[PDB]
Amino acid sequence: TFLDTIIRKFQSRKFIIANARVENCAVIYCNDGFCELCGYSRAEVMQRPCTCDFLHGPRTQRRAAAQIAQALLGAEERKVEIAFYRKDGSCFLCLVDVVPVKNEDGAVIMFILNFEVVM
Repeated sequence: TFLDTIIRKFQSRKFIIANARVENCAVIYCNDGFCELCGYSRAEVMQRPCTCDFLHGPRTQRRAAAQIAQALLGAEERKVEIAFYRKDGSCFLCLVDVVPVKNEDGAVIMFILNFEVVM
């Protein structure tokens, strides 16, 4: 469990960790700050694609979602601003920070995604 080593990254941080070795980059961890941010519980978040489609609503731009998808096929850190929706229906502007995690060979094996509310 080196995932716990990564989990060590955990001040009001809101992030998820994704398994890049399955086709949809399923969520294999989400911290309490993230669940609290979006109003969904850990159980409602786990195993979903890390694109967080479940946070999509009317104001979510196709283009911003597309940037995140492209990032998840790359190997560089990327920052995308996107409109997300909490479980209660409220919309928050979000800066998503996609961070690739690599192995000794330099292959991407995970992503960490951090989320920050934007004004």
